[PDB]
Amino acid sequence: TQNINTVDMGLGYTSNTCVAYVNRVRTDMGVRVQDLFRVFPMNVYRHDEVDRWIRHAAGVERPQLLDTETISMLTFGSMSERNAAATVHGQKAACELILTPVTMDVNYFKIPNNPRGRASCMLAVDPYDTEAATKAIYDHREADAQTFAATHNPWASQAGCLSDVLYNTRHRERLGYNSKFYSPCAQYFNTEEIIAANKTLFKTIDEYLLRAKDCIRGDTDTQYVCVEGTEQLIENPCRLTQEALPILSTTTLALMETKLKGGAGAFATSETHFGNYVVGEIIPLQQSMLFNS
Amino acid sequence: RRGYTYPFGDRGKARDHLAVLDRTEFDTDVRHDAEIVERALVSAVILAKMSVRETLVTAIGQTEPIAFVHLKDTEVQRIEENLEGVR
Amino acid sequence: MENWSALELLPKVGIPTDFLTHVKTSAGEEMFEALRIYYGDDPERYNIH
Amino acid sequence: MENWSALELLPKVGIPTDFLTHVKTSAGEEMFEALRIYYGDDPERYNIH
Amino acid sequence: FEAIFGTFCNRLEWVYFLTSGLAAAAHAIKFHDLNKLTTGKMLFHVQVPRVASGAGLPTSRQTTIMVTKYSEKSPITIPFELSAACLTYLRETFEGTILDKILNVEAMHTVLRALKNTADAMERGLIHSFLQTLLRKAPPYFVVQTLVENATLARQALNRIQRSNILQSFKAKMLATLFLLNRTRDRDYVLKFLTRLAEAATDSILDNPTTYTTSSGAKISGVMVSTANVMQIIMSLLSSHITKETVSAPATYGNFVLSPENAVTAISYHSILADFNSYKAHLTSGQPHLPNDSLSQAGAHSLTPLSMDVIRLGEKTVIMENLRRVYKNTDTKDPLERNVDLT
Amino acid sequence: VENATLARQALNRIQRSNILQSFKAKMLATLFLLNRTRDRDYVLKFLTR
Amino acid sequence: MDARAVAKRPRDPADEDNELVTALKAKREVNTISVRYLYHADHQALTARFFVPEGLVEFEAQPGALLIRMETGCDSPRHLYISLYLLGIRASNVSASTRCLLESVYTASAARAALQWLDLGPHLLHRRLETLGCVKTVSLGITSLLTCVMRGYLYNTLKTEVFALMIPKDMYLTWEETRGRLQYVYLIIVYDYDGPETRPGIYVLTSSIAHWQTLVDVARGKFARERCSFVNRRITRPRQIPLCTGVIQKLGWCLADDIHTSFLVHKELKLSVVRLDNFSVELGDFREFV
Amino acid sequence: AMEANIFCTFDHKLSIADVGKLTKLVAAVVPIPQRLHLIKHYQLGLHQFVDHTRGYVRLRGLLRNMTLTLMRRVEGNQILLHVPTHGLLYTVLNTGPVTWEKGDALCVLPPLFHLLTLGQWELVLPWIVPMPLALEINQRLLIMGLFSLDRSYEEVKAAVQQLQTITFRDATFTIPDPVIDQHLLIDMKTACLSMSMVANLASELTMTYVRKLALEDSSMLLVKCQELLMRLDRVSPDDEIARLSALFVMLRQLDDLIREQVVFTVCDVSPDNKSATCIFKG
Amino acid sequence: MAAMEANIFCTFDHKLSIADVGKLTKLVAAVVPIPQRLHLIKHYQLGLHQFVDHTRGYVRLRGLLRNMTLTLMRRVEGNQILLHVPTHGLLYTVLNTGPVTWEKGDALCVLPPLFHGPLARENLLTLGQWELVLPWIVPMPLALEINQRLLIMGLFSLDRSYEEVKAAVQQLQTITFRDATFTIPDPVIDQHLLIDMKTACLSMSMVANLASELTMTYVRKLALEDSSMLLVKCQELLMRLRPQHVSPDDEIARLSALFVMLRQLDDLIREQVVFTVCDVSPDNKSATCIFKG
Repeated sequence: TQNINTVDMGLGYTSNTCVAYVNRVRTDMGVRVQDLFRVFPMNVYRHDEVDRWIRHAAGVERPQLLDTETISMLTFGSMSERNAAATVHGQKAACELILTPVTMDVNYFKIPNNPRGRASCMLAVDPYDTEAATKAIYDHREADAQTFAATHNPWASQAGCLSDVLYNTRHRERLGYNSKFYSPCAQYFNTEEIIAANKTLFKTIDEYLLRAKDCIRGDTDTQYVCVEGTEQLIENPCRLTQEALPILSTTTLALMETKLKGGAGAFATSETHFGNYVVGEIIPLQQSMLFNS
Repeated sequence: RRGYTYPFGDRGKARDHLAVLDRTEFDTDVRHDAEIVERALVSAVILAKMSVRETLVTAIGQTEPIAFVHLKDTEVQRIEENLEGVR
Repeated sequence: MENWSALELLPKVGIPTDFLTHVKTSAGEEMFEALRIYYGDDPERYNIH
Repeated sequence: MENWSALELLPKVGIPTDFLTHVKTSAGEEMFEALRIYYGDDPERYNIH
Repeated sequence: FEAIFGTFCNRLEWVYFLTSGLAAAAHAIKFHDLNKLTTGKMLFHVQVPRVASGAGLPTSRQTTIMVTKYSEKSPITIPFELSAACLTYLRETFEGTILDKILNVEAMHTVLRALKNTADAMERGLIHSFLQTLLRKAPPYFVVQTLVENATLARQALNRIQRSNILQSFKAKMLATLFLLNRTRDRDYVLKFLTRLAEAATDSILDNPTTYTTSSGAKISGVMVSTANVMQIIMSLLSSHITKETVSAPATYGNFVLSPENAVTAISYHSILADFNSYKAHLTSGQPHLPNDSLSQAGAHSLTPLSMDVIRLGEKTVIMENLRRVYKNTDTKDPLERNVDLT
Repeated sequence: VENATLARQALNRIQRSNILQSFKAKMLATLFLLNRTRDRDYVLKFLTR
Repeated sequence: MDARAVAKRPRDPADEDNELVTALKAKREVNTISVRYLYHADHQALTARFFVPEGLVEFEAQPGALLIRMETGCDSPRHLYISLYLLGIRASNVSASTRCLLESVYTASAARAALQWLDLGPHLLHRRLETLGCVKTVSLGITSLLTCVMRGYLYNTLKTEVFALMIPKDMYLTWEETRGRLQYVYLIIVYDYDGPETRPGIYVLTSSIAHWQTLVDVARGKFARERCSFVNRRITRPRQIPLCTGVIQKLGWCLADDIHTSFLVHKELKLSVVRLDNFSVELGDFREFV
Repeated sequence: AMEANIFCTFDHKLSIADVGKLTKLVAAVVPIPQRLHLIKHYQLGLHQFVDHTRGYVRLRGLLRNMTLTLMRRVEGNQILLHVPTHGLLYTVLNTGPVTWEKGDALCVLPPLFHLLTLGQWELVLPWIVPMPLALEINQRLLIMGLFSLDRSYEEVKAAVQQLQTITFRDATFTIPDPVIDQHLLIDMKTACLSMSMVANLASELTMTYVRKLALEDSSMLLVKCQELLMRLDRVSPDDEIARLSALFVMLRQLDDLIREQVVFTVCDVSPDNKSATCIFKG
Repeated sequence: MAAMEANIFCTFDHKLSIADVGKLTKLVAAVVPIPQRLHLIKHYQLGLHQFVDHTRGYVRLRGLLRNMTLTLMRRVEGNQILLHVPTHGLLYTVLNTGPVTWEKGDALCVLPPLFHGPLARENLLTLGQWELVLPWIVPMPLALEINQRLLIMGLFSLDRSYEEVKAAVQQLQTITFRDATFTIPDPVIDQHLLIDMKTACLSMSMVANLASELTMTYVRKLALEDSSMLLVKCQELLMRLRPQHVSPDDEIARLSALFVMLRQLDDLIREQVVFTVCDVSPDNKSATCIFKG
């Protein structure tokens, strides 16, 4: 045993962590859905026949009548779903919200905007101001400054909404869930500590370094919240800006085809047909990631 | 009560059939008493045939016949004459 | 809180100090752990218990 | 309120000390102002931090 | 028969903390009495410069900030295990026969082999914990990039307009250079980004002028570190700026011994003040400026030359460092190889 | 030579998935190497790899 | 064999050199590890490491508390480590003010999860819990680390601090004003056989009696209301089979001249406690008495 | 500084593979009939005790008073047994059929399910098992011995089928039957006869003795007791002396099953679950 | 205070003869009861001579002897007795004083003496109206027999005459354990015996209630089919004169409580193991022993 201790004798910050070379994507980089039946396992339709019909038609197995001690463990934390039979692609991870079909998609899917509905930047408010921050988050008589409508998804940007009770962890504890499961939407809905993180700028930086990251069990085919020591924390810039990046998305294979054919940096532009549209991939990480070498 | 404290060849399907048997409440109109008493009878006969340790037909689609389990035949013909007389 | 009078009266080491931001900006946003900003001329360092 | 460890580890003068009553009586009747009477021996005095 | 050829035992390659190039960011000081302190504080009395103003302007007041700064401790441990058969063959002979010498020499050599392996593990764990403590106090690129440019505006406490500009440039520089060396292979752009990085972070307060000086009087400003293949990319792309040559390093840890006067304040007032005799001398004399730091004099006095990689950029010669040797055949990850979640 | 640091245990499912992905990436690009490219530095880098 | 070896004085087990020293000096090397006095060599506190979540580590940063483990029937945690202060909710002997206080400190998931696990099966607590001893250290990360002491004293390393076991005042129980010179301390769990209020009575008895028959004989005469309650629930609800009206086990012994009072502080929530300074741990299994 | 090590010699030629088999059983428990100094292998374990017509309980009664030694080292032509003392801590192998955890209390049991073998010798080692499974095995075996006479019926075969298996954490394990060829062994016959005798005398004499005591009833407890006994119930004094002595001798012929002294308590198990560290207890 | 010291120096305050010290040096490695546990005690507390009441209640003395401290005697020199206190599980020898024969592998127990009279001729230190009476160390069968016979005499003395209880006293007091005769010195009815009788009768009613159907009728079933000498010896101590229901999940809890009740019964006569001899001397005067105290 060697007791050591360091004195960080630099007045300013004396060390910088630049990011250099990405080479592998351990996720699938594709499209699946979060298994919400596995997230909340003990929510049964009160009539028996409609529940069996729904669980059979959705392709989801019965909860096997988990006894109350296992239920208390599942509220404490447990891994439920086994890994798949085989996977050439990466680990599955995705999620789902509920959107209004006439939202301002030109301002809300071409630039990085928060999918909660409003500009939820914790840094923009004054420090130690919980009232002004929760008014910026929850009130709808003032507009946010990023998009000057007060709302871009009224099913998602109000307190106690659908995606609040599905994705705010404080509301999720009242329904009971697998805490070992990771949900990538909750980092935009954890207003229990978004309020508690609106500090001064350098305090926000050091609060971003330690304990703002997340832990992911890499080995298992599904994503799991890890424990510290088995795996290091995973650095995340989306926790700082409270944004999310627009990956490209066609609604018709013609647009995917004419994006694939041209090439040479033709990915960041948004091209809009009558009913069909592509949004620009903002950082070309589908253009020259694999072909660089 | 007698099915709670009894050992079976399998516990799960015995518990399932007993769960169908208990909490049995009849409606006030007489039309839907027959199907509820019939599902009670098929659950009771499944407990009967499995508790005496003999096989039941496990073919999907065909239900097991409502019959008496291991009886002396003079009481059986007594049951036939009584049930025909009330027919 | 520490004895800032001990920081004031005792001899120091002359260092060409420089950091990236302004001094008052790093002070009002608490870049460090604990700070102490007397603004005029405090007589408290001339009292020794 | 006072490190009594800092009483044992330092050296000290040897004085013939005479109290009016018995020393435990003047101890337990708090004629003094702060006392740390302990029986036996404590290893509290050694682990200096 | 079968032909058993000569057995192969892997020689444990050795790496020490000072002979590795990572020690340039550190300041190695040995101190035997480390198991009896709580925190190592370090205070600063920073007077600011003011400036005379014109008529009607608000006059700036003569003010001065004071700031403490503490230490962080993280002890490093290793278990190693011994069988009781090794013990009972170590300290005990069995009638002095030839079948006892084999087991006794085997037990002693196994014990000393495990001790050398544990010492090398303790050195590598010191390197690992030092790199962890350095990386925990490391802001990313975009924050210091926005802070080196907009510091000349925000001279008061941070306003809402200034934090709005800082957040906009946060998003701008974050969307600019998340993956730079994967994106572009420009020589001049990568070198300009690296010298902007070198001028971005500020230096420390103290440095021994005799340490980390190369041949021909060149003075090292710092050390950068990366993994193997990105260092290969830098060595293949920035090859016109790598002057592979020797450098000076401290040979041993500098010692730190408390005075006989220091034990008195250690016992009574539960505190330790270094350079105590110089403090009472300069206080009795009245010259209020020490010639050097207390912690700087306690460093090394002997130097060793050793070959390393130094790059010249903006006349800020910095040491490039590869960390393949420290974590080869180990059971932990490199702390430099993280993962990033772009949601 | 690219994924050697991450096998600090016996390699699990997702790591050999990445290995197979890099098999598919490398086998299609580096199959007939002197027939696609004839730059001196690319063949130099390939020979030193 | 010869007379000199049995006529020699016994070899000093500490003043002889260590196994590392007699391995080094026979081959004459040097290493950066200082060796010549190994720590913990003159120790008899038989320690055991333990991993705990954050919800059960409150009231444990101050050393000395009973690390009593439990088991849940669910297969993913096979055991859990309750503190004695966390058992006070299920303790019927704990007063309502003290219970309302210590429920305002264990408001993490693990504590209330254990509370739900305690009162769920068809068993009592004596076949649900299992006693280990006292905790002396804490690493205190998020997942903490505790080092209990099964047998021996409670001391810091290098013997410079004799740690002390505290128990809350609502579980302390002495039975004679004339306390003996040496006294032992036992863990009594009684049961009031009320229907809804089957929450047990927790007691930490400190008596001079070391025998077992003369302890349970004077223990029948101090819980005769609960004994008659056992017979009462036996007669008014027949064809239910309860058992183990009370259970005791030997926890240890103290010196009886230093059992005093103190108060724990944890996030400025004080709590009056009975403190046992020179505690020893000598475990006994859960015996029962009717 | 050698410790107490019983030198256990052998009486048979062994191959190198025999010693390589035996050197896997280092940190295991061994029962020894007498705390001796030099011993053969014929008094080493339980195969000297195993009788054809005597069973589990008579093995257990000859298991309460055995010095539970270990095997510190094995070498040429000898074994070094290591007697443990109460207070120290020793490594014990997980040679039982059921795994352990951290914090359990461990005790000894005969091996119900089935090592060195010779022509007349088979080296057999006792099961080491946590306390709740031990009590479960006792209460399983006594009741399964109690279903001996009425074995002919068709329901009770399914009942003893249910009673035959136990459940621990991931241990769906079953035991052999005490009754062989529809008649009980004399060991379990005595074990069940003692229980039936103490029940049949308690249901007979306690009423008379509690109504004798009821005049000197000085508590609010014995009256509820005799009311309970009265609600259940709906000669020369040398017979009473003989009946009370019969009651206490059938109690005295029962104490091998009524309890189990804790021997080991684990402190930390090895990873991959093959050994543990246990403080020995009396 | 200081802790339990390993050494208790017993000092004889009287003057002494030579022959009394000659008897005293023969009594090394014997057991003594000590109530005080000081360092330099006198001889008054040494031995059981402080406990001889004018009734000499044997159940009272039996209850009081376990409350004292068993201690070994060593270093018999001039007016010094080094009393070695015991520790948990070490190995040091003993020396018996009673005429009770010992074998190997058995346990031992502390007990008040038997057939107390000068016909036995205890040469036990006559001086100053004070005789050092030593506690007997007896094996477990003799101790269990004397405790069960004392409990039989206690339970039998209810609602009976002053001649039939004397007829039971003259019959029961003879013990013939291992070819030697021991009578019971002055057994009296006592309140300690009364409360032990009370606990015994309560436990007897609890086993009378908690016994199930088959658990009582098993001997009646066995008397129809099997016939042995044991069954004819016990069935003529019982009364003279196809399971209807069976539920093993009920009988498991029935016997789980039944073993607890039988433990609560049998703990009143099987007191405490205090010595377990590994091996003896062939002249049966001393023995190497385990677990002092």
